[PDB]
Amino acid sequence: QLVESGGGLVQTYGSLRLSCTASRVTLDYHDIGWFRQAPGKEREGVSYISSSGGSTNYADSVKGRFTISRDNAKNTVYLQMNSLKPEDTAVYYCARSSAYGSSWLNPSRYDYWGQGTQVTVSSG
Amino acid sequence: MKYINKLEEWLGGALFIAIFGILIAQILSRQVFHSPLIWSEELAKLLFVYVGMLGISVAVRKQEHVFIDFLTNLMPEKIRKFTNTFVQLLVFICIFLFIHFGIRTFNGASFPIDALGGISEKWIFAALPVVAILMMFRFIQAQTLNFKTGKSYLPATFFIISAVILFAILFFAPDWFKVLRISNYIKLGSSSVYVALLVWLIIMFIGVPVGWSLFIATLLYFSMTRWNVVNAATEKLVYSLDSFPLLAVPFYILTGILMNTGGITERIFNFAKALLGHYTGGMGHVNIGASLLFSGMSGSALADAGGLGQLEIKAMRDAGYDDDICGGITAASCIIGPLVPPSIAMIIYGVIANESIAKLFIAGFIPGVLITLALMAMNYRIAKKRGYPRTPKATREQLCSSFKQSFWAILTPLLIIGGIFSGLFSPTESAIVAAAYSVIIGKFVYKELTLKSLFNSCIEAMAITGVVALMIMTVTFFGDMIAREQVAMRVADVFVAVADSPLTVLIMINALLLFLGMFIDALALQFLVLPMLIPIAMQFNIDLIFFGVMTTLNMMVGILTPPMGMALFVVARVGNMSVSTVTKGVLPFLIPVFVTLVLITIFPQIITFVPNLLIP
Repeated sequence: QLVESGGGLVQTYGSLRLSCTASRVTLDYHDIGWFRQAPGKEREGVSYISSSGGSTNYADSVKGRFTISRDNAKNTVYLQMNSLKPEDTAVYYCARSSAYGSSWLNPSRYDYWGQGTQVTVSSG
Repeated sequence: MKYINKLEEWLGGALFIAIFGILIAQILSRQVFHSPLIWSEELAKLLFVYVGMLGISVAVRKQEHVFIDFLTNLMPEKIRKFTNTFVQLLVFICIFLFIHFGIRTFNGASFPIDALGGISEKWIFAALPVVAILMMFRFIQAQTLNFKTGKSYLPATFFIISAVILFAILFFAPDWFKVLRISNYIKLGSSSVYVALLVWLIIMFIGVPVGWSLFIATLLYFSMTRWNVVNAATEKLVYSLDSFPLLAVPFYILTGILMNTGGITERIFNFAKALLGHYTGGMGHVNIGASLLFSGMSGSALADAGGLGQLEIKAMRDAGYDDDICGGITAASCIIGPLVPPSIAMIIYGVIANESIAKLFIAGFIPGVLITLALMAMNYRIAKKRGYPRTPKATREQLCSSFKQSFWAILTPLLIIGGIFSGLFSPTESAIVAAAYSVIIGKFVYKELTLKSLFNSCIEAMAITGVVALMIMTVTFFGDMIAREQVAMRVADVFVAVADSPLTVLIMINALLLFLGMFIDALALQFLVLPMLIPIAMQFNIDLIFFGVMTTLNMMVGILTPPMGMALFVVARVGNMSVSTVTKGVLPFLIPVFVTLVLITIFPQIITFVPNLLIP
């Protein structure tokens, strides 16, 4: 039921953007989140962005060059990704993780998701 | 000796005062020490799980669960005995799929609270099976009293050997459990939804208590699958109890109890007796205007009726006025209760919508104006031809004397709405500071607060939030099938074939909600109708801000509507007189309620204006 925009491939540093587009639904309950998944999996992620404060959380396996932006009033959130290394490659999601205090990633994806999107970069 | 009978509940009380402690320190300390004691704010969330589910064990032990009863009034002595047995047996099936799903949660998880560098997260999930083992013994004990009282066919020993065998078949040969799927016999695909909803509504109207009936509906979808549902909902289930605004619900209920049991209502009444009563129609003016304060004291509609009733009846009686007019005005007094913080049903809608209580309460106060004002106008409209006598004069000496002596209590609503309205405090701490405030003034400015009274009040509050805890949790399992199988698009196809305007759906949905409001009580119906209709409303692009205040306002018409409307019976209970007196007493008061409902129904700009000006 959610809607997304962004993704692509990079010409022979660069950084794609992906975005969650509040299509139709409420999208400012004071959490939102983002994930990517492998062949044979659905338990992998970035961790929280906050509506207030400009607070940003990440897992340490993620620490580094992935980046965060939001506007409440045109309800629009975007992630931007600088690594461009093959381990980045997966199938991708934005998810309305809402009202669950404890976890960076667990199924706390209570109310919704985009059907996932594909992004890809590999050598020459 | 006597404590031995309820030790796990008194453990619940000892947890609960730990909550009250943690957060009174937290909110004042946050400001005054100018950096956050962050551990506290997260520790609170864990502690709430346990007291929440201890509350389920109370509602289990007492058999105080919410249900629909109508068929029991229709049904013969035997057919009852069977259906009672068949239902309660189906609940004995529930708790095993619960414990099985409990263990199949637990070894699947290995995630700590990294917001505090990870201490013992597994402790949340472990709570479910350990307290559910207590629920198992409590539940079998309760049904033994049902059979001793001839309600049912079967002895304890039946269920016990059943428990034994169900564990034993998992312990040694669960392939024979894999035989118990319907999957060898079926072809549903998408039509599984319409089946699951049919059998759901049937077992609900059969009088299966609401939470367990939803658990049966949600497991009955498992029979249709070939797939994942075993993991997916299970982890969601207890971990959804973690959520923060729900912690406000216990403290608001506690605040209602302490404030009412202190006799403070008579002081707010005698303040109004001067301030408004010197205008003719005074009996009505005091009830109607003071109800904004009384609702701020009481936190739920029944607590306004049960608290105020003797005073307002005595005032009308001493005036020599008509008992049906008393019944009418006092029913409308209880309708004011839901408009105003504190309000349980509002907050439950906040949870099930996953929307913030701040942006809802600062909206809810606008219908706070409109209902109270139109009700005040109807009091005048009737009176100026009914021919009641004119009220006494007043002067400042008695009026300000009454004000000083009341004044310490008068802050109570002005604390809870005011802290949110000014934006200095968020919902949870507003409830907790109100609890603190009501106790501390009540200890020293007044004297009836016994050392025991805090725990006595806490056990009621925690017990009632038990009912809530089951109902939230079970509803949020329903939030697997709905989002899984997209009921939204199939119900939309029926409407979407013609559907044009928000007004169309709003009035049609309000009509359904009203119609069920004739026949299923509000404290059940809320949980029945929100879970899927909130999505449908979102599919028609409705603002869930509006839809919360609109549908909770329908519940108020529901509690005001016979045959089901329990508040009508509460008014009869305090009124000592017939429901035929009540019905004509209420009869005109509904008209301004429906007008004010229609006014917001046709013109969203009213509810929009204050929240969107202050908040945007």
